[PDB]
Amino acid sequence: MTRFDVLTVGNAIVDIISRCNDQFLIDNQITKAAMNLIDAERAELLYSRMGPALEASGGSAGNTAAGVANLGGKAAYFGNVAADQLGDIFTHDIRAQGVHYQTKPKGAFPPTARSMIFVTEDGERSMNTYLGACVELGPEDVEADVVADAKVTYFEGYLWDPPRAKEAILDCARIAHQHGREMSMTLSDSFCVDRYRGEFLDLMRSGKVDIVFANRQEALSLYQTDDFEEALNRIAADCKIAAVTMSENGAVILKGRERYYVNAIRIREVVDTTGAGDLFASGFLYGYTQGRSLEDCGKLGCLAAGIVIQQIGPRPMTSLSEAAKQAGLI
Amino acid sequence: MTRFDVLTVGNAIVDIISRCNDQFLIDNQITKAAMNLIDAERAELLYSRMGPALEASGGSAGNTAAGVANLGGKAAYFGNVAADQLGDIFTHDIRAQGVHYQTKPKGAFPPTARSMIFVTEDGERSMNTYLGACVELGPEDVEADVVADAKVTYFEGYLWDPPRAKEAILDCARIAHQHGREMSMTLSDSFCVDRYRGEFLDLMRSGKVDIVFANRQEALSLYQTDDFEEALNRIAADCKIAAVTMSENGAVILKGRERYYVNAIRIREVVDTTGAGDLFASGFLYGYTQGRSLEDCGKLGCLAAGIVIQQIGPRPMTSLSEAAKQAGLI
Ligand SMILES: Nc1nc2c(ncn2[C@@H]2O[C@H](CO)[C@@H](O)[C@H]2O)c(=O)[nH]1
Ligand SMILES: Nc1nc2c(ncn2[C@@H]2O[C@H](CO)[C@@H](O)[C@H]2O)c(=O)[nH]1
Ligand SMILES: Nc1ncnc2c1ncn2[C@@H]1O[C@H](CO)[C@@H](O)[C@H]1O
Ligand SMILES: Nc1ncnc2c1ncn2[C@@H]1O[C@H](CO)[C@@H](O)[C@H]1O
Ligand SMILES: [K+]
Ligand SMILES: [K+]
Repeated sequence: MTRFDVLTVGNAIVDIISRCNDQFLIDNQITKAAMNLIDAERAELLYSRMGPALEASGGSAGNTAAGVANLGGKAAYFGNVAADQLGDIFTHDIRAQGVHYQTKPKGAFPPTARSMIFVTEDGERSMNTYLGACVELGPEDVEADVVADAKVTYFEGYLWDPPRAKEAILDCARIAHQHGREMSMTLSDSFCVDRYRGEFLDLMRSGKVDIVFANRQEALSLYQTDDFEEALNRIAADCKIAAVTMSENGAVILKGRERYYVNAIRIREVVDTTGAGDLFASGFLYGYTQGRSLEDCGKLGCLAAGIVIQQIGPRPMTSLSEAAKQAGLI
Repeated sequence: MTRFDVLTVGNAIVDIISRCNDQFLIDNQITKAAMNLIDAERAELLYSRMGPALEASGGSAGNTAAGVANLGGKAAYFGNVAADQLGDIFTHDIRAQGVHYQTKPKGAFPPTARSMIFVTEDGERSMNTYLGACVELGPEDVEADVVADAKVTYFEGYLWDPPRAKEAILDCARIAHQHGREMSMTLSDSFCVDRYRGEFLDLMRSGKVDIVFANRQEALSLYQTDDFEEALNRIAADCKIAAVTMSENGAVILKGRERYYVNAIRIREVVDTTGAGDLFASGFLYGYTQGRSLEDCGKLGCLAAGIVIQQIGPRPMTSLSEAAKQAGLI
């Protein structure tokens, strides 16, 4: 038996969420639909301009782990919070979902990471992230037994921003592959890809990463192209399996020359897109670690993603396993 | 001119919200639909049993103040938080809505009040409140100039639980009436009324309170009767104006022998009832301080209340002023 289906590793963040008008993003020089890194001064400034908000546990990989647990898989998470109230919220929410979470805070300062997420009328989300205690995630936080006992270890491209997190991930790759497990990553954000393009390609080409998640813009950014067909051909050559999402156009799963196209589900309304890619990964990796076909993995991904975008909060509040049963994906 | 239309005074609380099944309340001996006071140990215990949650600024009077500001009225708030992250959230949210909020934290312990609110499938809400820093609210927190400059000062029956808050309220009553202003209270909760029945009646009969808010169960509790008609007659005899809500059956406003019935909004599906009474008071008091008819104050209350129960979070995230305009209440 394997202790865990999916271990995820990422920046442990609490989301601070508010709806804004289109002009707010322009006035504050916030890049729409992107992850904008901010310092403590800028965090204070933006918060002062933000309307009344709601808080919810976030973090890309955090959300993915939670989604796997929701669907019925066995999940674990590495990510560093502070010993403060926001850290306690994060710890509570992930553990309450039944995700193994044991990363120890190193003190109260720097404080727990937070992201101010501004949701526009079109449902797009623009994130402004102070990493705080995330900068302290390092090799000391790798629970080697957990990596050793997880079918897939999945990590964020976002981890290349803090200083020592990459060293943890290299340790995870070694342990995972020594124990016959698979490694996976998400490209996270097109500007993140702009920052770490060479490093990400090296991860794939050296075989440190076996399965890659991207959206259209991230794939385009990875190869600095406007040609989506080129991006697909190249990503298929650079990694064993690629899952590429295309928003309302669903997704395509690539393996060698194999291509499997999957439709997006029908939705009532795009309330808030926060978590879409994270939950696509949840559904895909749940399917994958249950031995499902790549097409069915895609379908599970699109189902979870479609559900999360119809609510406020990056982690579905409803039962994904029940939704999967109803959709006949079981 | 007057600086403020409505000053509210209450327990400053951050809500921690989760959906639960019916059995959870029974298993945990939580009184359904009520405010259950808890100590620090019980707070830890219930949190350990709670699922993934969302946080949102709460506090009955805090919600009411926010609602008045949302509608376009000029509002202020007294309530005590701690110098901690939850306190910072509370401070941000109320000030961001444009409510005057200047109450200074006294330290980091006790920490900021929180309430674990469990919402059942029927949309009912069952609150479990650790008062924390609320126990420190006292006469030293009365901004005398603010009370002097507010058309109405409104406070929670809930304030009779912490030890010294009542002293602040009596100071408010004196200043308000010395400056020709009006005093208002909500009965808050039927068990709260059970606890402080004699004191509440004394506040009304002595003329310290001019305008009283109750729901059906609170009014019944106040006179320990099963006869709602008796309750209406008696409450009208005990205070100058009474606003009595009847859930789906709308509301009735009483002044001496005058009675004005108002219809509730027909609701598609009740999402979460948290804040219904608070926002009824927002609509009523906004109308009242704009010189509107008692019936129209009722209509405004029912409009705001109907909006808040169709969302997660006790403070409407949409424009109440715009809804009031569409409704011809303006
Ligand atoms: N139906 C629909 N699905 C979306 C939309 N945006 C994102 N998604 C889903 O979320 C995933 C990641 O963006 C996509 O593969 C889709 O499955 C949308 O606008 N409509
Ligand atoms: N339509 C409707 N309104 C409600 C309900 N519960 C509370 N409210 C509104 O909120 C106020 C306080 O409960 C009432 O006067 C109602 O207008 C409900 O179930 N249906
Ligand atoms: N730098 C970051 N690293 C990891 N996750 C992030 C970052 N910024 C925002 N997020 C998370 O992205 C999620 C949506 O994909 C949000 O829940 C938010 O917490
Ligand atoms: N003891 C209390 N005093 C004042 N407000 C409270 C108390 N317990 C819960 N609340 C608030 O009641 C609101 C709903 O009316 C919630 O937002 C919650 O924060
Ligand atoms: K969402
Ligand atoms: K609500």
